[PDB]
Amino acid sequence: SQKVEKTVIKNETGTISISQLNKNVWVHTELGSFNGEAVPSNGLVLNTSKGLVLVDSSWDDKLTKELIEMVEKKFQKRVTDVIITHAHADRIGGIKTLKERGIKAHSTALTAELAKKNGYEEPLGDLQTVTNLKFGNMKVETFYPGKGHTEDNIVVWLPQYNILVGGCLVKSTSAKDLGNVADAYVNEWSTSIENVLKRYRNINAVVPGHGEVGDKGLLLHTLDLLK
Ligand SMILES: O=C(O)[C@H](S)c1ccccc1
Ligand SMILES: [Zn+2]
Ligand SMILES: [Zn+2]
Repeated sequence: SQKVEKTVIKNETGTISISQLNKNVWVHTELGSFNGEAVPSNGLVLNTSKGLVLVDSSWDDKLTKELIEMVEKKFQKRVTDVIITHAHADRIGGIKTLKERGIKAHSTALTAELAKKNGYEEPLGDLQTVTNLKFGNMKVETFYPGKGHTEDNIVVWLPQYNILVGGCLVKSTSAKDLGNVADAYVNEWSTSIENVLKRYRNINAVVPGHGEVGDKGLLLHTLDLLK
């Protein structure tokens, strides 16, 4: 097959799916059981000319298995990069699968310090506050605003489309609050957002951690959730 005007991929179950956001920017969101309920995990996929990329794996290796099988079907390519913001089941849940297909779960040395603490396989663990990533024909750059959703949480930036993917740190507008903050820093969160929205004052789209894509407003709204 070829030459088609279709978008937004979905699995037989529907638990996982994607959506065309930009020329080479997509937003994938999966679902993973938790506390006897369902909890969607927002994400993002890059369509480079040297292998797709994931801004975050699935909840579990068995869950991400169906996630990668999707991107590697319409993008006539394969995933060989996995950016991890923080150490969580919704970040490195598929760390096992990433090391089975030759994929690399990029992440900061800290993001791994918590991974092994949970039982994961620990990501690459070789990053810093900021890292200008470049895959084939794409431009990306990490950033560490501060402590918010996790002790090792960071936001993703794209110096070309102005698309920021804060994640769990940048809550959506529809959201009402932050929620469980057992392993989070509500006192530092306000400081983190103030660093993200400041680092870039020309964002075109913002993708939260649990909800839907929006805009730079998400950052401003997040503060309201703390205050
Ligand atoms: O609440 C969050 O942002 C993280 S990703 C989480 C952890 C456990 C269950 C649901 C969500
Ligand atoms: Zn998380
Ligand atoms: Zn999340």
